[PDB]
Amino acid sequence: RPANHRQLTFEEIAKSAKITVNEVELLVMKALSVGLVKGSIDEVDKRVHMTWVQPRVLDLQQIKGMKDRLEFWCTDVKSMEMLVEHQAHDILT
Amino acid sequence: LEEGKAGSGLRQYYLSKIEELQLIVNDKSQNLRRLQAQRNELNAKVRLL
Amino acid sequence: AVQKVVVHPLVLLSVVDHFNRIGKVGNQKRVVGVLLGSWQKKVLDVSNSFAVPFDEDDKDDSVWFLDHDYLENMYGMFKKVNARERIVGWYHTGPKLHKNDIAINELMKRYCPNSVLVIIDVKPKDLGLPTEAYISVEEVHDDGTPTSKTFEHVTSEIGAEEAEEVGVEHLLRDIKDTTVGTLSQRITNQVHGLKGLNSKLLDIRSYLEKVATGKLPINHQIIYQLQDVFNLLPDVSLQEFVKAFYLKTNDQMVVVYLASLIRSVVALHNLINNKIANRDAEKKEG
Amino acid sequence: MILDKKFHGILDQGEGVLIIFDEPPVDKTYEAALETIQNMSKVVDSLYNKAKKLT
Amino acid sequence: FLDTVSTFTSYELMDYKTFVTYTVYVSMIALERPDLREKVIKGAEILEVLHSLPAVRQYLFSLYECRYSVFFQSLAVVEQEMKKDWLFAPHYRYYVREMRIHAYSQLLESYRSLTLGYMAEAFGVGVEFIDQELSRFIAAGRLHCKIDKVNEIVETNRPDSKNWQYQETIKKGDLLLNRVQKLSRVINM
Amino acid sequence: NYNKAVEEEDKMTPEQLAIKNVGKQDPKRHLEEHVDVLMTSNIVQCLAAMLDTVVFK
Amino acid sequence: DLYSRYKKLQQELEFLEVQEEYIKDEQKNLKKEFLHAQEEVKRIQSIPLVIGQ
Amino acid sequence: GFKQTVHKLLIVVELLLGEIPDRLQFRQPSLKRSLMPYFLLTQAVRTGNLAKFNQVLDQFGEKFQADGTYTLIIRLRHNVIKTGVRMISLSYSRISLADIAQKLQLDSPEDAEFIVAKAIRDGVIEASINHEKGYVQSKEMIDIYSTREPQLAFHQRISFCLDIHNMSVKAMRFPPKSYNKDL
Amino acid sequence: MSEKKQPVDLGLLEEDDEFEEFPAEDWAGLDEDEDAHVWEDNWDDDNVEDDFSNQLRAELEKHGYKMETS
Repeated sequence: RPANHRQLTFEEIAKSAKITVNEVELLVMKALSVGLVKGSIDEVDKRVHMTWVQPRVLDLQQIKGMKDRLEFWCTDVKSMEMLVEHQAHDILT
Repeated sequence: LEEGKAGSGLRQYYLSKIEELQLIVNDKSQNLRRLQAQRNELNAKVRLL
Repeated sequence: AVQKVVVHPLVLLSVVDHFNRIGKVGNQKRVVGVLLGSWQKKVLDVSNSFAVPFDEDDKDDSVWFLDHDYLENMYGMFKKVNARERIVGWYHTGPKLHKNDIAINELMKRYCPNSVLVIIDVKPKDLGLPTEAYISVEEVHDDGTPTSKTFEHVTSEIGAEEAEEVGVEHLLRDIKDTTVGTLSQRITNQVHGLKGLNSKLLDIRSYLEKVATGKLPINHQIIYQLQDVFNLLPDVSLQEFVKAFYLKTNDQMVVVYLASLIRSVVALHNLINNKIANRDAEKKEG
Repeated sequence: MILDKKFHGILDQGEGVLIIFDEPPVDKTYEAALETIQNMSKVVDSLYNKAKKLT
Repeated sequence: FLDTVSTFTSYELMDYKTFVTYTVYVSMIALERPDLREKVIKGAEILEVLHSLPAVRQYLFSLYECRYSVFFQSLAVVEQEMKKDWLFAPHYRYYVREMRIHAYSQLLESYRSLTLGYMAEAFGVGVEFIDQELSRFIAAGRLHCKIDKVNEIVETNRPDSKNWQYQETIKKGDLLLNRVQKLSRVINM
Repeated sequence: NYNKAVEEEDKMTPEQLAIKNVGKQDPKRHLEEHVDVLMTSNIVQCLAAMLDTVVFK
Repeated sequence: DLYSRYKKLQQELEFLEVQEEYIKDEQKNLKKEFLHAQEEVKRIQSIPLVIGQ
Repeated sequence: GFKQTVHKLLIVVELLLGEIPDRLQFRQPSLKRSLMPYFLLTQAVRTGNLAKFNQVLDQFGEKFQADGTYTLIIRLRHNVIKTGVRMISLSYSRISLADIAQKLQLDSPEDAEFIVAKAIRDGVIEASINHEKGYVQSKEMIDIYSTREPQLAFHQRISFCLDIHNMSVKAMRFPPKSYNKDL
Repeated sequence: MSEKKQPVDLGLLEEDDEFEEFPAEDWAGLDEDEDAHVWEDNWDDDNVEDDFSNQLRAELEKHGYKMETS
């Protein structure tokens, strides 16, 4: 999930790793000890917030989604350029 | 009749109001060209510098 | 080793001379010039350069023609008249990096020290910076491919020290200086979207083309860092930055009070002289 | 000592909650307010010169 | 009254003890804690003249000490002495209210939330009177933000620094806006 | 600080302007410098839309 | 002459109206030249210099 | 001499909202004598005593009630309780059945919450209607927009103030043109 | 127009003809204690003054009796 409330909870980690709730702190502590993730969570109730990570293998749905979000960013920057520059060039030049 | 004095009369009065709009454009050209003479005289003054 | 380089416009105007002394023959190939500079300091500073007759073959790309006697004679006389600058590298005017450039650069890697490579465009239609410093160093690859010459992009800047700024400014008489204020800022704020639009739009099309229609590994490993950094800004909800909008908007309010108050101070002399001058000139005119 | 303003803090009786905060940008509202107060005399004096020359 | 060092017994207008007795009201009420600590508490003049009457020392150390249990018991002498004076009687209504709101702002300054028990025991008065007191001092007094009684506890917020410190100039911005509208009225006429 | 540092003299200007009104003796204009100060102050306004574009897309 | 003053005057309407964008060009360009020459005479003043009395 | 009508009607329509600003910054012996009969009632609005001030109005009321059709004063006679309950909105949250109901000269459970609800349906105040044990509570949050959506709060303030000050900039650009027009 | 002020000034002349110097002197009994005083503060002092004119004017002498009873 790149966007749309990336914030998560320990229920998915404990459910996918069939581990108890007492060992998830040592699990994320080892995850931060390896150095592949820099995630620091300011939570009060148990939550899992993550940061920069590298796939390093492959992702085709992220290639197609990369084209979708990339084309969306490009057409939004183009839309703002035509919008601001449209009347801005006519009134200021 | 009563057109050249009334119809063309109010048309001529509207032409006088058009002369008032050309008096606003006229004196705007006058003061804008006098300020243009001020900036031209100052930039020409530093050109003399 | 080298973090940044400095390229003076004199060598690029010498490329204008490369396009001037052609003679209308119909070749206009990638004429290679002998780049000169100061390799002593960590930063690279190009002062001037010269050229050498360079001709390739139509079909075979591996054909390249250089000269050692002309290089040692032009460099010997140039060192005799100015010994503060020595050989550093070369540069070609071709827009595309050919395979033969490893053999062309290899000669100045053997005889001369590590040469920097600069790719420019034959037509000044590219809005981006025409100069790209490509260092000729061999790098170890993680995939296991054999070690080969790699051209890493080194940042470059176009600056003049003492006189070329004056000569360019006198020859142009059209360009403007920094001139902080309305025009120099709003022009950048208008055309900047096209300055990024032509680059990104010009790159991601051939990029997306080489995604599906690509082979001969293009270093797909760096694409993971590409999309990674692109996904390092996952559409922040702006919840925490609201107070920052209150700070920047409060500074906006400060500019509002400064503009209204200061302009209200400027209205003094105008809204006084308009009366005291008109009524006195009118009452004293006749 | 909070009434003496020796440090940042505030007491409480019902809940006993302690809160510590500060306001660094003090030099903005002072200079702005002084510019407003000083410009009031400018506009008022302008209305005195124009009110004198007109009526 | 800062030049009280050079003052002396002047039988022409007012005695020295009457001058101190008259300036102790404007100094005791018209000044805050830093102004008193800087002017009078640091000065030795009130330290010399406090030995004449022991009441003034009680009205200074009790007010500066924030002890309302004795200040309200002894405030009746300030009430009766405040009136029946030549020049000081017609202003007796302003000193009372101004001193009460000044003390309420003094105690309420360093206190964010306040229960009715510690307040009633501190002031030594019933809650039925402070109810209408603060009720009248929210709109009439205009000292702090709105007060709530959902838990029967005096709880204020006072966001008067961060945003209101910048919003103190909007009044001069609106009055200056009407003044430059008058400047627009001067145009052509 | 420069704006107020000139306004402290602009408080004294309406006295001379309220006394003589004839001739100019001070070579300082007190106007174009403040115009330039406003031009330097408009960078916040011109770049606020830039931050709006960077935050938007 | 009476009715000809309208259409004859329209030529003066166009001749005076055409000066608007012209004085716009002059007032927008001559101040750019004013800051050009202003910065040109400003950059003449250099820091390295001799101090007299 | 003429502003006593726009000022008189001004304060007459201002006391309807519960907050009546009197004559503070203007010193002239015309609005004083004009306001002398109206001063007792315009001061009696805030305290809001129904039975006494109802007789006080018609007691000495000659000119302000002889002005015609007694429309806004016959609306004020029942607006006293609305400005008073608006002062209650400026007062504490909890509403008692004896203390504040007896204080407001209205001692009954139905019309208390009924008329207070008639003050809630206006929209000028903020309250939280909750019924747990029979008492009517209210949150009465009158906290200003400080650190509560400020950009949307004073956004229109910045736009409008820059529009008025900017047309004032036009009002300091055009008169110089009307100055240099003749020379 | 400035010509409509005449009947309003006539109404002011009628108000002045109702009582001849009666409100000037009777109100001057308080104005002699209000003269030269800032009238901005007289709105609050007159607000609480007229508010307490009916009952509990001083009330400070009664707190000493209200301490033990409340």
